[PDB]
Amino acid sequence: SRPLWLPGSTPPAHLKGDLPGDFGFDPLGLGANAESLKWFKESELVHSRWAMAAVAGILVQEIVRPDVFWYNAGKEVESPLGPLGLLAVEFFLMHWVEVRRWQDLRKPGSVDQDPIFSQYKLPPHEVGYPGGVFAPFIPGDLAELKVKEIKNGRLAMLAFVGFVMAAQVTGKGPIAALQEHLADPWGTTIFSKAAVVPGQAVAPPCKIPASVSYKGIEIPTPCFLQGLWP
Amino acid sequence: DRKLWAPGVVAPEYLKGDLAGDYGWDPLGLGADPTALKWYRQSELQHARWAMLGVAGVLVQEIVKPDVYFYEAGLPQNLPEPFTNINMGGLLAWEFILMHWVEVRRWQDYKNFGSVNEDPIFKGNKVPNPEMGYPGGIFDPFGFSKGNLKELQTKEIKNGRLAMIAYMAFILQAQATGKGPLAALSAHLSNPFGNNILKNIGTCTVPHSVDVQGLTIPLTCLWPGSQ
Amino acid sequence: VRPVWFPGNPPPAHLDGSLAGDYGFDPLFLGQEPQTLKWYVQAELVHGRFAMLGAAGIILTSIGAKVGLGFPEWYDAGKVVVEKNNIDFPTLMVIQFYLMGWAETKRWYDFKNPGSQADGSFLGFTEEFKGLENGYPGGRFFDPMGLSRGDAAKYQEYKQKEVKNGRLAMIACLGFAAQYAATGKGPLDNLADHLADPNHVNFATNGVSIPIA
Ligand code: CLA
Ligand code: CLA
Ligand code: CLA
Ligand SMILES: CC(/C=C/C=C(C)/C=C/[C@@]12O[C@]1(C)C[C@@H](O)CC2(C)C)=C\C=C\C=C(C)\C=C\C=C(C)\C=C\[C@@]12O[C@]1(C)C[C@@H](O)CC2(C)C
Ligand SMILES: CC(/C=C/C=C(C)/C=C/[C@@]12O[C@]1(C)C[C@@H](O)CC2(C)C)=C\C=C\C=C(C)\C=C\C=C(C)\C=C\[C@@]12O[C@]1(C)C[C@@H](O)CC2(C)C
Repeated sequence: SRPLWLPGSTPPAHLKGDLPGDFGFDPLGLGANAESLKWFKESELVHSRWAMAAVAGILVQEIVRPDVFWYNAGKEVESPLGPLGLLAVEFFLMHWVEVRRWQDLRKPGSVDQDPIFSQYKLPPHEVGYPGGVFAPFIPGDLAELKVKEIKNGRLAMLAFVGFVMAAQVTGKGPIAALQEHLADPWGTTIFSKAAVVPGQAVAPPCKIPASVSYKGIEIPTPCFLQGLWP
Repeated sequence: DRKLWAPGVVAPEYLKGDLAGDYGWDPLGLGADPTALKWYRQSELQHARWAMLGVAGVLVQEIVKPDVYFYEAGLPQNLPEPFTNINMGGLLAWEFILMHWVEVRRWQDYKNFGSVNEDPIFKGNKVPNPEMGYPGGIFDPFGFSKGNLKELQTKEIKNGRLAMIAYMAFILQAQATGKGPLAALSAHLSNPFGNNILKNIGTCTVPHSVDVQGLTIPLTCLWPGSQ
Repeated sequence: VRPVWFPGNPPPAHLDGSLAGDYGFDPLFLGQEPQTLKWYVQAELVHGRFAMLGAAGIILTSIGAKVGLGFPEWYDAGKVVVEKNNIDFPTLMVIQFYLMGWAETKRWYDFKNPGSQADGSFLGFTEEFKGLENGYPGGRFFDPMGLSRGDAAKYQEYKQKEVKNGRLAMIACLGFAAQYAATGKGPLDNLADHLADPNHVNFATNGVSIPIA
């Protein structure tokens, strides 16, 4: 039937294949509950879209501005709009849009009306896929496009995790670390930096310092779960 | 199941000659439940085939280059000329990925027999399965199958048991004496009354550890005596 | 017919195969009475959950103190925390007592009357504190992923896994205490000392564990 993550596996009973991207991977049974599955579905959608934009941004950044480091690109911008005014505008606008999305989650058909201008509203849609002003120019079918979206999004989530850990253990960017891997495949993999043996543990050092100043304070910038590193 | 492993014994109820090389031995009663019997037969086949490859590699490497100790051949300073002093981490990574794939596919053959018989990229060519553990097809390209299948299976598994015994013999002879298999045979034919398992048990030529590119592998023996 | 701690020995009558981690281990018949057995079920579960957290924390801080990161060991972390940060230990202790007293009194009076704590008395929260079983509260708060909901067999499996890892973590924490009492160093210090020389470095070669020699 449908392509599963394990070709010979029987999928969990709650995973019947109705969702976009239901490749039968719920070994812990987190989506066994019908009500929490919807929240986890929306969470996957927004994690997917955030990670896709994030990976595209890091890639484009390391293309067109390679002198800056994306792990360091918070303290190497120095906008004139202040470090606090940035946080203020983003906090308020994101609180707005995210509470609107949350009210879409709680009450599905509730928040479609443009509050300021009374004549625009979104059509009745699904939970997680607004459409309307969000979605002009759909190039093809909707279910296949949702499948493609969630697949590229899962790949982008794993890609951002790889970005983070490779920026931590190497201190280089994604494309820079890729050029390092292509410059020495057998000698720059995580297997070639680390090894734990019953008697010896070799964890790679992270090139990210423990703290960065950023204007008179000490921002703690720790490597993710060092110590648990191999 | 005819001509059992011993004259005065009886075959177990779960071994009736249905599988190849069944002499009805099972003195520890491990193949009593059939799923465990399937798993143990698969692991038998794996241990057998890998041990046949093992003795083949040791013997062939010892005949074509006796100057390389097979016990220390895994070290990068003893690797051949294109791979000498290679980074063992990337090698382990290559092996890890390439074997995780095929062994997970084999495990899925065990769990769902007849589900991973298909090439998951080029969706036209499948491998048949007479039984589990004997794929055939691209794994049997010379076409020795579609004949006396049970007979070849008995030959395979018997040479495989023998190869298991023989490779652990190689390992023990290498740990006790410090020489290869045919090296040990020539050394026994050099002195068959003073150079044997007598006065070699109690000595382990294996060091307590090695340094392979910075690590420290514990490097044990199969028995104590003389470090 | 079912796995029992001491094979051949039949399980007692009060230990049917209904509770998670039931192996018939009650040689003292402590949970003979059903109400006492419910109390002891909740006790085992709370002990095991606290011990799972404690063992994970000890293991993690010992991992960080072994690899060279700035971590105190579990036998020194309290002093380090209240001294590095300007923390008053009595203040922190009574804060913890207030919070845990609220939580554990809620849990207590849901043991004594199971339907309670869900009347909207607390802050209007009704179904977050209703309680599914004895020792398994569930709800939107103690179970946000809803793993007790959905599949029931998976929930029984998770109950078995929970109580089993909990007993293992309790034994592990008792082992941490005994190893600090014996070897005076951290748990993974002991682990590395064992992995270095498994022979000649173990509890038989302390001097305190076996006092004969
Ligand atoms: C997850 C999203 C994300 C985040 C948090 C960042 C964060 C950052 N980026 Mg990256 N970037 C991203 C995505 C992201 N980027 C993508 C998708 C692209 C490709 C277009 C880029 C391309 C890019 C370049 C080429 C550069 C950065 C730079 C920067 C830094 C400064 C940003 C700045 O000055 O903008 C200032 C603010 C603006 C330009 C206004 C935003 C533009 C309008 C208003 C559109 C916003 C609304 C729009 C509809 C999008 C909403 C959807 C959203 C979910 C994606 C900062 C670390 C710069 C850097 O490294 O610093 C020196 C830099 O040179 N980014
Ligand atoms: C690990 C290798 C391995 C495995 C998994 C099996 C598995 C099996 N064998 Mg085979 N066998 C082997 C090696 C192996 N054999 C070798 C080396 C010999 C030659 C001595 C034989 C000779 C043999 C005969 C003659 C017969 C079997 C049969 C069987 C089946 C039933 C027995 C059973 O349930 O035990 C399952 C076995 C295990 C779970 C492995 C136990 C391993 C223990 C723990 C350690 C071994 C002890 C010791 C270290 C060995 C000394 C090594 C020596 C070189 C120094 C089962 C499929 C019977 C059959 O065909 O029924 C279908 C049968 O009649 N075996
Ligand atoms: C969770 C299990 C666990 C594990 C994995 C370890 C692992 C280790 N311990 Mg620790 N230890 C444990 C539990 C554990 N211990 C407990 C429960 C105690 C208290 C009795 C100790 C007391 C202890 C001491 C005093 C020492 C070690 C040492 C060691 C190391 C060497 C092993 C050794 O000397 O034998 C110790 C092995 C055991 C004590 C047996 C394992 C625990 C058993 C299986 C639990 C029994 C519970 C039982 C099921 C129920 C009892 C009821 C019954 C009486 C009716 C090694 C890292 C030594 C060390 O530091 O090495 C350098 C050392 O000196 N351990
Ligand atoms: C897989 C295997 C060996 C594989 C070896 C390989 C790949 C070797 C590779 C190399 O060497 C080369 C090529 C060259 C070197 O430079 C590099 C290395 C890498 C070192 C051995 C298994 C060896 C396996 C052995 C010896 C197993 C023996 C099992 C027995 C006897 C089981 C017996 C019973 O289970 C039954 C059957 C019934 C029960 O009721 C009773 C009992 C008795 C329990
Ligand atoms: C061993 C144990 C209980 C063992 C009970 C047994 C065998 C009971 C056996 C029986 O009753 C039965 C079953 C049935 C009866 O018929 C027979 C007997 C035989 C009577 C409980 C441990 C229970 C252990 C627990 C709860 C441990 C919790 C640990 C925590 C919270 C640790 C916290 C910290 O270590 C960190 C994380 C960091 C540090 O810096 C700070 C601190 C605070 C030190």
